[PDB]
Amino acid sequence: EVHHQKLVF
Amino acid sequence: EVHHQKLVF
Amino acid sequence: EVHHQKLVF
Amino acid sequence: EVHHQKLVF
Amino acid sequence: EVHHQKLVF
Amino acid sequence: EVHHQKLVF
Amino acid sequence: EVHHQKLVFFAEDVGSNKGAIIGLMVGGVVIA
Amino acid sequence: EVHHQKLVFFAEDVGSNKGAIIGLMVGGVVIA
Amino acid sequence: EVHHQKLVFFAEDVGSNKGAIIGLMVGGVVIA
Amino acid sequence: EVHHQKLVFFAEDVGSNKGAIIGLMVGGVVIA
Amino acid sequence: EVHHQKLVFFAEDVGSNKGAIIGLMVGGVVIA
Amino acid sequence: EVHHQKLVFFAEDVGSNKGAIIGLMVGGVVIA
Repeated sequence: EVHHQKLVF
Repeated sequence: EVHHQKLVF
Repeated sequence: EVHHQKLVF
Repeated sequence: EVHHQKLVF
Repeated sequence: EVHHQKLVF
Repeated sequence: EVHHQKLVF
Repeated sequence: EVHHQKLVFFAEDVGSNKGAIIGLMVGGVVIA
Repeated sequence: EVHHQKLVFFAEDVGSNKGAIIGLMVGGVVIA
Repeated sequence: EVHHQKLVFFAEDVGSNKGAIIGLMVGGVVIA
Repeated sequence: EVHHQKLVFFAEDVGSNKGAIIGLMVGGVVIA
Repeated sequence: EVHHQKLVFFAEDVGSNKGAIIGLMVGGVVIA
Repeated sequence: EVHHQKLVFFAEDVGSNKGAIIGLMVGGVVIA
């Protein structure tokens, strides 16, 4: 099980 | 199980 | 199990 | 003007 | 003007 | 102007 | 001209918090 | 002109916090 | 002109914190 | 087994009380 | 087994009480 | 087994009481 997230602005 | 996250602005 | 995170601005 | 009050028990 | 009060128990 | 009060128990 | 006259009389634990569990938060940050 | 007259009378633990558990937070940071 | 007259009378542990557990935080930082 | 993953991001004074007038009363007695 | 992962990020005075007027009363007695 | 990982990041006066007027009362008696 692999999971992630990002945020750019 | 591998997980991560990032944040850039 | 491997996990990490970053932060750049 | 005159006024007063009481309490008994 | 006169005023007063009491308390008894 | 006269005023007073009491307390008894 | 203003008069006033009170004879307040409380008997038992009026307005008390006896045995209560109280948690307040007015502002601030909690990262649990 | 302003008058006043009180005869406050409290008997038991009025307004008390006897045995209470109280936690306040007014601002501040807690990283638990 | 201002008058005043009180006869406050408290009997038991009014307003007490007997046996309470109290924790306050007004500002500050706690990195637990 | 329980996982979790957050990326909370607040920009301006989220949840703040800036300039507010706040009056609380949890129990107690006030004879005004 | 329990995991966790946070990236909290607050920018301005989040959760602050800047310039607020705050009055609390948790129990107690005030004969004003 | 329990893991954890935080990257808290606050920028400005988060959770501060800058310039606030704060009055607390947890129990006690004030005969004003």
